[PDB]
Amino acid sequence: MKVGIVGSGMVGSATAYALALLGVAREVVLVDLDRKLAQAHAEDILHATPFAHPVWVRAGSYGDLEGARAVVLAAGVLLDRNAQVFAQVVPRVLEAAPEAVLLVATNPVDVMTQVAYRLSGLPPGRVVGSGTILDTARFRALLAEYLRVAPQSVHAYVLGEHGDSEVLVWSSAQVGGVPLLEFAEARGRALSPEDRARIDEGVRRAAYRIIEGKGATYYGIGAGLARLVRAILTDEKGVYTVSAFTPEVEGVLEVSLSLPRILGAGGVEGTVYPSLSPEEREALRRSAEILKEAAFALGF
Amino acid sequence: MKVGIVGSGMVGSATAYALALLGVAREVVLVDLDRKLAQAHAEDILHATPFAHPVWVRAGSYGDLEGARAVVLAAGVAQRPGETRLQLLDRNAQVFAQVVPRVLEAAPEAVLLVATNPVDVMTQVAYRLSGLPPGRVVGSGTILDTARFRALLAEYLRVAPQSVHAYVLGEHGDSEVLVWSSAQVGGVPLLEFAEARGRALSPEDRARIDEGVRRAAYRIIEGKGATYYGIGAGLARLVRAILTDEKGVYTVSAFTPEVEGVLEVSLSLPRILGAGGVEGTVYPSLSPEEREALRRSAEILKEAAFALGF
Amino acid sequence: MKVGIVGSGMVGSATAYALALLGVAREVVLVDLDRKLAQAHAEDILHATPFAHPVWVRAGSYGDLEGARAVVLAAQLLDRNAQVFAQVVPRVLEAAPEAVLLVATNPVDVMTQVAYRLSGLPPGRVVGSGTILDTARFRALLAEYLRVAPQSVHAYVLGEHGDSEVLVWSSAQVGGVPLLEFAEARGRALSPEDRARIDEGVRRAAYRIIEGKGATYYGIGAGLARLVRAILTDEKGVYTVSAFTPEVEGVLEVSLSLPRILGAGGVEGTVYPSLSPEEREALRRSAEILKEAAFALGF
Amino acid sequence: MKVGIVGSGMVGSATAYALALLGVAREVVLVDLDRKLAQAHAEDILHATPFAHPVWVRAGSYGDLEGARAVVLAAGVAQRPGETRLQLLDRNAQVFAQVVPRVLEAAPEAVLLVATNPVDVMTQVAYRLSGLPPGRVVGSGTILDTARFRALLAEYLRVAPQSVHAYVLGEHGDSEVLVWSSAQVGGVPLLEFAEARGRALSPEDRARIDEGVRRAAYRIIEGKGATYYGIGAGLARLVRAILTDEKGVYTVSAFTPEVEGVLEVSLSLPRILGAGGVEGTVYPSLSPEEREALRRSAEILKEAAFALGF
Ligand SMILES: NC(=O)c1ccc[n+]([C@@H]2O[C@H](COP(=O)([O-])OP(=O)(O)OC[C@H]3O[C@@H](n4cnc5c(N)ncnc54)[C@H](O)[C@@H]3O)[C@@H](O)[C@H]2O)c1
Ligand SMILES: NC(=O)c1ccc[n+]([C@@H]2O[C@H](COP(=O)([O-])OP(=O)(O)OC[C@H]3O[C@@H](n4cnc5c(N)ncnc54)[C@H](O)[C@@H]3O)[C@@H](O)[C@H]2O)c1
Ligand SMILES: NC(=O)c1ccc[n+]([C@@H]2O[C@H](COP(=O)([O-])OP(=O)(O)OC[C@H]3O[C@@H](n4cnc5c(N)ncnc54)[C@H](O)[C@@H]3O)[C@@H](O)[C@H]2O)c1
Ligand SMILES: NC(=O)c1ccc[n+]([C@@H]2O[C@H](COP(=O)([O-])OP(=O)(O)OC[C@H]3O[C@@H](n4cnc5c(N)ncnc54)[C@H](O)[C@@H]3O)[C@@H](O)[C@H]2O)c1
Repeated sequence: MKVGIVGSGMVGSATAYALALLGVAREVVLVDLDRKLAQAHAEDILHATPFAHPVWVRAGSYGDLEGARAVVLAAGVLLDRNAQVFAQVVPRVLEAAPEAVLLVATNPVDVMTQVAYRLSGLPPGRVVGSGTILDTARFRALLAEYLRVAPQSVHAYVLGEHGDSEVLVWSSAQVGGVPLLEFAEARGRALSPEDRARIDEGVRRAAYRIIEGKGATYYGIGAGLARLVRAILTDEKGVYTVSAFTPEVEGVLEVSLSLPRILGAGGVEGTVYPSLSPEEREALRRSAEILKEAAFALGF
Repeated sequence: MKVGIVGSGMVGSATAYALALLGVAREVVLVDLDRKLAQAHAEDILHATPFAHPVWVRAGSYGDLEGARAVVLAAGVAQRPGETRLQLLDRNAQVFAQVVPRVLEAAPEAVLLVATNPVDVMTQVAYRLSGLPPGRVVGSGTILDTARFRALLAEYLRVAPQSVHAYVLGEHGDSEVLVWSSAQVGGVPLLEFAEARGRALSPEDRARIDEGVRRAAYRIIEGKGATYYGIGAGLARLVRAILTDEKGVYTVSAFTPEVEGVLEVSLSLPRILGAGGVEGTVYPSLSPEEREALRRSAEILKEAAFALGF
Repeated sequence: MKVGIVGSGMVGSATAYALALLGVAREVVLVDLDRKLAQAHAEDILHATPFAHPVWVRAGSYGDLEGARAVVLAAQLLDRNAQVFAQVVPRVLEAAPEAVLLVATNPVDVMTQVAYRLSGLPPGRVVGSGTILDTARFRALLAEYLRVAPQSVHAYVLGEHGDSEVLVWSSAQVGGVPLLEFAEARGRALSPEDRARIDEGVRRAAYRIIEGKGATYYGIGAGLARLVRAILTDEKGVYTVSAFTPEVEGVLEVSLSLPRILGAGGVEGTVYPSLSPEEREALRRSAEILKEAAFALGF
Repeated sequence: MKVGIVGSGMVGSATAYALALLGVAREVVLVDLDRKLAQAHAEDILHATPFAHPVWVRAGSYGDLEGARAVVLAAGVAQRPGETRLQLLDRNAQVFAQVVPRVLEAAPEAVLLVATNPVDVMTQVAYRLSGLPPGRVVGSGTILDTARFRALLAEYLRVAPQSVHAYVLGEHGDSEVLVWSSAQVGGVPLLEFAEARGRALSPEDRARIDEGVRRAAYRIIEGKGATYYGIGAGLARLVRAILTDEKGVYTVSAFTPEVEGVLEVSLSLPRILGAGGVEGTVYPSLSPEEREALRRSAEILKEAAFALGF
């Protein structure tokens, strides 16, 4: 299988790097306006492959994306300029890779997924935004540290906007099949309001802290996008909190935000409107209205 | 790191094979009364390794378990058609009276991981005989029933079992407890998720699923004489959790002070697995019906063990 | 993608298990005249999947092999086996015409030739495990002997999977060095007696294992799974496998093992390595035996 | 187990990232003069772990290196566009003067894996300062050049690089030696295989490949400013080799008693990697031309070290 990445900056190349080491696809093609940059990243990642799996890593143009099952959109130059980028990029991608699933990372990722969606003319399940997939992973990693258990055992969700209005879903969170409060107690911890506030801050301000420390985030999302690409290429039928055009959510219509969804060869194949407290559900409504306004004020 | 396997039969060898293919340990030592059989299995599996990971697979004596971080106990008789797991108990208790001493002599720091049926009572047996802290003697328990529950639900709803969160508690046997009350997919109550998904689970459908899990070993035994691929993978995964100090959460068996009022009994509850074996236990909130079934399961295990002075 | 396995015995089930644990294919279909046996293995292996990778394991009929890109064939004995392939091969291909056929049934070289003649496929799309297991054994034994990971031992076996197989000592290397000096100091130089022990270890391996446990399946299971992975990922990796070969040391139209490139098309290329006079004569004799065995049976 | 990385720059962070995605160790500690930098990289990589493997990734002081089984030294300046690796020597020897003793306070039993360029001289600087046995101070050396040679030969032949067994020896830099003479593909001599594949490997083809290999770093730095993905995977693989006691064979750099007549010089040869670091060295099969090139390469490294008194 062949995967494409348009926008070979830090996010795109980190994604290419994860795909290569984890052997997700037999072939990865990086596309970037800066052609020497794509080539440099491609060569560097190609050179990792003898340590891991056979992957034909290379740089190319949209034409080289032919037959790609998935193409990751991580291109950026504001929402004004970014939206103009996607106007250029999307139709060129689909020209070459008609049946590819689009995976959007470019921020603000919710609004950009909707732009990608309006431009593509494909079923909404075919245009997938990374959405809160990274926030969910952050929430899990932070509960993991707090509980000192493997994040792979923590099953917690972040929904709504990949941004400031995102909703941490505490009510239905579970660890190893056990409700979060009661697992925490067994572990010797109380999840006090103070503990919660601290974990909330940890997730909500995560990107800010990393940016101020090293200028950008890319390792986290690189891995999350590689994982979604894998979900798509293997027709995994796995559940992830990703963003996609949603007919309706809490009364808000035709908006893209993250809910738990089933990912497979067709992209999003199912959406779960899950179980939230009144507090969380209202937070999700407020989040959905934030994203709605933002997209309309741009015509998408 | 070295892993020991005692009993190089179907279960033992399938576990060693999973360990090899997954590169879990750098060295796997197979120990069997029948040295030629362990030797043949070790050769056969050694020959897989050039296709996977570097693993020194070999057959050995009990002295060769030395320095093992975990030892899997898979020696002893399996149930034949018509027979329950609890019926193996007298015979396999006698085996463990031979096995456990010899293991702790060669590898006194090893975490014991028990597979031999009936696995909950055998874990208790091993615990009594070993003199070890309860955390260090772990039975596979319902880890396989939980896997079976998730897989049948996965097949039902056509989603990856990885995304299905449901588990089984109590006895690894006829009295096990499917915990429907807290099962979720995508943060949603399982029954709600299924309806939404347009394949709802009626009472009848659940009954069929309960049977799918409950009678899986009997079906498999009748069709091919034994079960071993599923438990082999499950054992390799627990060995991995221990050797990597994973702090993962699994439904496994261990000696438990008190559960629904029944005292000093080994059965499966959600537990945290790491370098020291079981490092913590959760006693989940259950529906009244599940709580009662779990009590019943525990009294059964307690009785069976007591009758032998365990 | 989908892999099919015809013959769900020890070898077929062990292959399916390896495929499942390694997450090689998304769907694995087990087919066997003994319907309950295939079902049983399918359930047993399905239950492993939550520990590893999502894989739809199930038992079925030929119609279920549909869309398979690889199908493993692991179903006077020689006469009865040939006859199995006469029943099985047509049906597999009917249901999965684009499937590469991977043959495990013994004697694997003759059965590969049998499968080839019956299938009417390009020669590259009918591949026998051949000496792939013999090569892994040669490497594993050299690995134990030198105490280095077998992955750093590149040494192979050519010819018949069986008594006439040829260990290619002449070009064996470990870290770009010739085996013999590499050992001579790793501190243990490989006498002619040591090479003889190793030869026996490889050549008699199946005998020792069958005597000890009645059958071999783990080694071949892993090897087949690996070949299935090469095929499905279009790996273009090099393996010593068996396939219909126009000419070898003068012998014509015989199936035996040589170094070959493996990809989506099955055997996509074949290397005819230079060998010592010893090895060359051995390979010829090996080819001669297989040609004769095939001819007698009418293939 | 625990791995330390000193220098949380592009190379150190990409190495940690590879370790986390491949699940090589249970804990990874990033140490850097710029603490906010290590912290940002550590958070960023921790957040990847739910998608892959459990790994406690964190930033820390030298003190937090305690108990590390290996410590990767990736601290110091990298090449500017057009700058050669040897031009970094004096600046990075001074960095190592600070780093090496501070690592060995916290983790005197750690195997050291040196990435900082010029990696051969830096390996020899680490060796002198550490007071460790030669085998325990490992430089990545030509491990990445070997990979480039394999990857470019793989493109040339259209086979998986995993099937190409060709290596690069000597300096990790302009004077490195491509060992064409003994190169094989899947057990077969390279010339023999190239022809079977429809390739005659002309002198032009060899020149092209040599340049592809020799100048890879210059090209990548010009295009994106630095290299880190290739070496990150290479370092992770070496860390894995050490932590698992692999006994794998790799071309890495270590202090070498005598090479082609040149004495007491650190440079890349095929070596066996295990828990002790380098547990064996092979002086390989070379043509007269290759041999002379290795001697010249060793001489450049010898004089560079000696001028600094190392
Ligand atoms: N969780 C998430 O969804 C998440 C997390 C982090 C960053 N992001 C983001 O994703 C994007 C990338 O981040 P980044 O740091 O890599 O930025 P980056 O600038 O480093 O890389 C961006 C690039 O896209 C390339 N590019 C721009 N326009 C292009 C076009 N029209 N065609 C081809 N290529 C084009 C640019 O040349 C450049 O290399 C941003 O929008 C950043 O905010 C998203
Ligand atoms: N879920 C589970 O916990 C689970 C699942 C399947 C099977 N099992 C149990 O596993 C046991 C083994 O099953 P099996 O199929 O592998 O049987 P097996 O007979 O095939 O193999 C068992 C073996 O143990 C060996 N052995 C016996 N006593 C020994 C001793 N003192 N020291 C060394 N080796 C000894 C025997 O020689 C034999 O090879 C049974 O109790 C079976 O019911 C448990
Ligand atoms: N390296 C090698 O190439 C290697 C190594 C080991 C075994 N083998 C060969 O593997 C083989 C199969 O071995 P095994 O151990 O699994 O034996 P096995 O008997 O256990 O299984 C073989 C099976 O084929 C099934 N089968 C037979 N005829 C069938 C038909 N026409 N349609 C579908 N299914 C049918 C049988 O029911 C049975 O289950 C033997 O030929 C064996 O010698 C090869
Ligand atoms: N194959 C190879 O051997 C290879 C390949 C590529 C790069 N490298 C190299 O490795 C080094 C790093 O490259 P880079 O790109 O990461 O550079 P970088 O500048 O991005 O990161 C280097 C860092 O070292 C940290 N550091 C410096 N001195 C320190 C000290 N006393 N203690 C703790 N931390 C300290 C610095 O703060 C900085 O973060 C260079 O020498 C570069 O050439 C080697």
